[PDB]
Amino acid sequence: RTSIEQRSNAVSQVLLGIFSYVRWPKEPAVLQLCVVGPTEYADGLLRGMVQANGRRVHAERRAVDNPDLGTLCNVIYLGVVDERERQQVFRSLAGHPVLSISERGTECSVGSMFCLNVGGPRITFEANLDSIARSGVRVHPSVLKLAR
Amino acid sequence: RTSIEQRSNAVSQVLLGIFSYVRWPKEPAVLQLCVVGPTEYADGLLRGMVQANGRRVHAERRAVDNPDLGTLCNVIYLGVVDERERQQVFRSLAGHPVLSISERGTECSVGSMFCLNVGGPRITFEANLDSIARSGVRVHPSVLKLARRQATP
Ligand SMILES: N[C@@H](Cc1c[nH]c2ccccc12)C(=O)O
Repeated sequence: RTSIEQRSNAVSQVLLGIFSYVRWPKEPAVLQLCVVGPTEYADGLLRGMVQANGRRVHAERRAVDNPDLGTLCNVIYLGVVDERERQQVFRSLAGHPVLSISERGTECSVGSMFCLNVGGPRITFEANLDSIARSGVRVHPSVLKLAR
Repeated sequence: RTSIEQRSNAVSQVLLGIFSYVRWPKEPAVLQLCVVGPTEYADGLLRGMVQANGRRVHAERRAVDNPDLGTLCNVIYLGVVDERERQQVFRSLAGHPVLSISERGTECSVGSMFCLNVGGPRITFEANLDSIARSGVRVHPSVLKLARRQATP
């Protein structure tokens, strides 16, 4: 088990944690997670997960230019995208109750609700309060006590 | 348009195709493939592959700044990296017998031997003579029969 695989497992754990503080308007039987864009640490998510409450997280890659990301995804995990592509992605998410998390987040002021920082001894993450308010989903404010 | 799963599966087969025009100075029992940097299309690769002679290809992700890539890897499948990370990777491979293939078709100017173009109806690729010559492996020129017939409607 090398440190990319170990960081990937940790990435899984962190997302599961974050999920426990989010609520969807109409809660689905299976939580759809979409991995979108190039990613380095998503191989654990893609093996599928299960929440403490029993609900299954089904994970799948989807293309950046997939117009239906808003209706196909409950959670999106966003990898490397350029400017045109990210506002392409979020145009598809606008109007829908979707939790968004990006694998890299140097500053996290535009785009995803949450931005991981996977480098370093432990995984940390930042929260985008605007994104969270315009999100469609409900975020228990306790989750901010879990961020940097 | 082609799906992410479809494209992933095809990348597997194009890599198997390329591997068959490549000879290593000391062929290993198990071909070691390393996926480095963020990738969209490597999930097929990472299941492990098998060559037509029955040699297994073992795949795993490694960190961009791992100093021993040239030692740990027979093959590098390279994802999205910045200017400095790319310099790090290809300096790590200098002097070792390593095949390098990029997921995207921009890295053929900067050190990758083959560069995939995953857009379109089929997967095409391009190659760089300079990078190939300094690679330490031997590549048969027929490998372009595979890019040409792929670039064909
Ligand atoms: N090592 C190769 C070098 C080479 C010549 N022409 C090529 C065309 C494509 C790829 C490699 C080559 C050889 O057998 O000579």
